[PDB]
Amino acid sequence: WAQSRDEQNLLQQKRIWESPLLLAAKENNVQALYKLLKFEGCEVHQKGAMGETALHIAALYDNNEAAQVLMEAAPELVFEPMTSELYEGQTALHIAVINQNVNLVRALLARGASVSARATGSVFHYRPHNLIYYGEHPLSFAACVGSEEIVRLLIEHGADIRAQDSLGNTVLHILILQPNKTFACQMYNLLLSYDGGDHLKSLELVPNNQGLTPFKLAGVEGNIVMFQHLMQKRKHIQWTYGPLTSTLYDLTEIDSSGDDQSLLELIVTTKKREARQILDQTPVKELVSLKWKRYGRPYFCVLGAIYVLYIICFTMCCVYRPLKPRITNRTNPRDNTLLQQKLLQEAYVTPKDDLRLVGELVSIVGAVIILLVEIPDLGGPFHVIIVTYAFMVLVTMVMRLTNSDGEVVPMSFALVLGWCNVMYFARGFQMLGPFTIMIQKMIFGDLMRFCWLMAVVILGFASAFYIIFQTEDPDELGHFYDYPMALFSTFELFLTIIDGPANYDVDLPFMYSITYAAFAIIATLLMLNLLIAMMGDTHWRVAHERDELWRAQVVATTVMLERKLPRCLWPRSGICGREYGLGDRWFLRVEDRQD
Ligand SMILES: C[C@@H]1NC(=O)N[C@@H]1CCCCCC(=O)O
Ligand SMILES: [Ca+2]
Ligand SMILES: [Ca+2]
Ligand SMILES: [Ca+2]
Repeated sequence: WAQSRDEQNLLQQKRIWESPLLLAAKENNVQALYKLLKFEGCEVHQKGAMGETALHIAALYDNNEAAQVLMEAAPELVFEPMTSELYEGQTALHIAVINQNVNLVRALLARGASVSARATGSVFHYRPHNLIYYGEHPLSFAACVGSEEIVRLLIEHGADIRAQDSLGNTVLHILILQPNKTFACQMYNLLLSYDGGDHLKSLELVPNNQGLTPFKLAGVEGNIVMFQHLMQKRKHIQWTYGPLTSTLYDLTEIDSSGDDQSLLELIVTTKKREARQILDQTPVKELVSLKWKRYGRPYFCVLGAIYVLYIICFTMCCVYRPLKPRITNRTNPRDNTLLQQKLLQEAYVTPKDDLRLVGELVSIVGAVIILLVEIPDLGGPFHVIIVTYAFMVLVTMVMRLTNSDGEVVPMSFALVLGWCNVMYFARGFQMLGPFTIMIQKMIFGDLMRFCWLMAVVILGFASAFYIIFQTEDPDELGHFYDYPMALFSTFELFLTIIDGPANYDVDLPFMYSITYAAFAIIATLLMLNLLIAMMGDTHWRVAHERDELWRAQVVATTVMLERKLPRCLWPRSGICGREYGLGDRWFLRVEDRQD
């Protein structure tokens, strides 16, 4: 698809070269323009390859003299938008605004150009393949390019600031998505002065079609500069007392008020890395930290203590299980067999099995609640693990209820998952907090990078160890008799977790001494590289990534508790405005100091 527009741009330049009219507009050849329009009368409405006019060409190459001649010789061309699918809707005013050609904009002003004309072309979509997203309307273009002169010049002649684009985004939303934040704060504040000024229907409330006001979009986008500028509207100051300044914050669109209206939920859900810094801002970081110090951290330790007691109950119900009498003469055939197994299907004997019978009941009623609080639908893995645990005890109470021969196969998956899920609560206390973040980011990151190389390497040498020690009885030295144990043992030789095949009472094969020497050297090389490849994330920037991503996870956890927990526990943060001078809304007191 990228070649299509490249072909069409090269095709356009060919049609610019072929068409002498469009050529004179590109080169500003005013002397040639008259000869083609008067002395050898051609079509002045001559369309280009992009459905453009000679005026559309004279617009992007900033030569007003060629555009002036076309609008004087045919004032019908101004209203015409480009008809091609790439550039559909773009008038000659759009190009004049985005190129900051103020004189062409003011000349198209006198022609009565459409200020409400929508540029719906595929090159104006908010997509990665478009280098920028300036919007739909020419007023949106004037605000994004950073020309306050064109913004006011457009509003003077009927430009509607409320006009929402293809994605229902107002011009205020579009300024948040721009790069130059420090300058665009004046443009945002400038555009708001033209608003009606009524307390209702203010343009700061007109939301994106994805339910997002401009103040709320700044947080999700990670625009730290706009979010601070957008905070002064929502900031009340109680008093100034020496160096201290008790300031009262609004907390309306911030914090858990509605379902998905809360900014905090939008910050933790969005994948934007910059959005985590809105959490560290003065109005919010004081909120979430106080939501954590009280009603946040204690309940997380309660659920932690409950879960630890819930699992240590289920774990204690797994060490004590129905007895496993071999009771078969199958143990003598196939010396490899090493099992004493099975159930005898009875839990009704009522001695001390009733203690683990209610322990099994607690596990099932706990799992069905776990499966009925999570499946009704970052700390993702440590929440998928919980439902797979509940899934694994629904396969350790159903197939195990019907007397399965291998009923311990899914009980081990249930055990390690829910047990290693306890360090989910490691984000509770500060010491273990950032440590659990480091192990999680390193699994998807650096485990795959070394495991695929380890897999390719062990596959090489485990096969070369199979092929040599298949040519030998495994009664002695039999470290890898068949291919499953060939991959398993060599995988273990790779991690120094076996003594390595070593038998000296009897002689070894000729090639093992040579092959394992190369293996031990490559095994340590890849092991040292694995040690120093994950070392790369020890930079001073990562030190913040170690700490902040834990805080971001704690705040993400802090919202996870309050959203589902009842209202009687954990009251609404801040103090309500009713019974005070304010108006039934909840505000946060934060006093600081300036040195
Ligand atoms: C130069 C092209 N000729 C023309 O008349 N309009 C085009 C404008 C190009 C803008 C592409 C914006 C984008 O990348 O989406
Ligand atoms: Ca060792
Ligand atoms: Ca040993
Ligand atoms: Ca070591």
